[PDB]
Amino acid sequence: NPEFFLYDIFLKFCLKYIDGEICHDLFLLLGKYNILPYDTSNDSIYACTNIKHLDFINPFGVAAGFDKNGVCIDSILKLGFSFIEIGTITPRGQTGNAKPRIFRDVESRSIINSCGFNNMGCDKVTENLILFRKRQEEDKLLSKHIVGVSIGKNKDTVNIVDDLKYCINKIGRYADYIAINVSSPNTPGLRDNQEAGKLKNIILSVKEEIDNLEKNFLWFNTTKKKPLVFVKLAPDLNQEQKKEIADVLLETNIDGMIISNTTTQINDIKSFENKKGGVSGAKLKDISTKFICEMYNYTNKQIPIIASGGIFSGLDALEKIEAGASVCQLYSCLVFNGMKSAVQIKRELNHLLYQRGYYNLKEAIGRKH
Ligand SMILES: Cc1cc2nc3c(=O)[nH]c(=O)nc-3n(C[C@H](O)[C@H](O)[C@H](O)COP(=O)(O)O)c2cc1C
Ligand SMILES: Cn1nc2c(=O)n(C3CC3)ncc2c1[C@](N)(c1ccc(C(F)(F)F)c(Cl)c1)C1CC1
Ligand SMILES: O=c1cc(C(O)O)[nH]c(=O)[nH]1
Repeated sequence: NPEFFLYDIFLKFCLKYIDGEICHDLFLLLGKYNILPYDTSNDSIYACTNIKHLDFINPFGVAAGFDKNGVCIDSILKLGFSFIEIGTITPRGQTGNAKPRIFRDVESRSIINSCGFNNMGCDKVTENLILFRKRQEEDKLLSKHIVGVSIGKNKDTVNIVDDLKYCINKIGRYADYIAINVSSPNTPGLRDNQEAGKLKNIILSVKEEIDNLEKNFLWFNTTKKKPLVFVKLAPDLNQEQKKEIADVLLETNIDGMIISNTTTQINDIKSFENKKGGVSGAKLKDISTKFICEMYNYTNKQIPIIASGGIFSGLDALEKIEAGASVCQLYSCLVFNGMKSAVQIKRELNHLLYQRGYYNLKEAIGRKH
């Protein structure tokens, strides 16, 4: 498309001279005024995918933390993504940790960030999403797109479940699915909530609040159904903990599990030495894919997987799919490849299934095993 490629020229300049968050702000500003490129081409019906009754028109979305406030949904989706996960949001607004809090190593295609759940808050983001859903009702290019909401807790909150209830009660009826973020490394003490008991109570409380929205049309979202419940897991756990978690998720009946968030155990990027925050990008790819393989077995194939971590190429995506993933989220690939990310990776993925003899994307899930 003539429009996508023009932004590629500025991409290398930005990654070299401009601060990361200015780049983020500009991208949100471009999309706010609908001057970002569009991809209105039909997607391969053999590349479509689904999680339960959620039907994704293609297997690529944008991971949480990119449009943390839902102010740029239309333009991002129209870049060629099937869905976007907004958030992570909290009940009360937060400015996050001090800036600068985002750093990029172009050579390794890696990012380290210490944002700290900066967001307008549930109320304002809820307003933004309500505005999007109204625009969705009048734009054909948005009728089949999916919007999930990642929810979290304020830094000063003590109990996580209390904050999760507020988000569900206010933005729950506008979300196609809810992602439980208990894996951020930039808010103290959160990852400790991944212990089985606490995670079990979290999932039941989140699933209880969603089911209770009906009791007290209701679903002003894409599906017209109640939102599914997903959990995003951190990769820095030992094997016994992963086993407990798998047992919890299945027992609690989780609709899916995102794998994964950022990691804190990587220490071989020279420009990131002595910096706080979680690391994203290519270096996280192989680590995350194994977390899927492990969890996919621990779950006995009964819990769908959503892949997030170092996905840059169509083959990187098929590695995630064949490992057990049903859909993929991008974040760093967007940062380092830009407006063309979705078009390039969708074209590459279609080329791949053709050579490998697959009938459709569904045939590839877990074929690695
Ligand atoms: C600057 C930055 C901010 C992020 N913010 C969030 C967030 O708010 N909530 C969340 O669940 N994940 C967040 N993430 C993690 C991403 O969603 C994703 O898991 C990570 O970037 C790895 O994917 P990638 O290798 O394709 O970049 C953030 C990542 C980065 C780099
Ligand atoms: C270079 N870039 N850096 C980013 C970054 O650091 N983030 C934050 C989350 C961590 N998000 C997006 C970042 C981009 C981005 N590739 C970009 C920004 C601005 C321009 C320009 F030239 F129009 F101004 C261009 Cl062409 C491309 C954006 C499209 C995904
Ligand atoms: O889940 C998360 C959250 C953050 C943040 O808000 O700082 N950053 C990440 O890399 N992952």
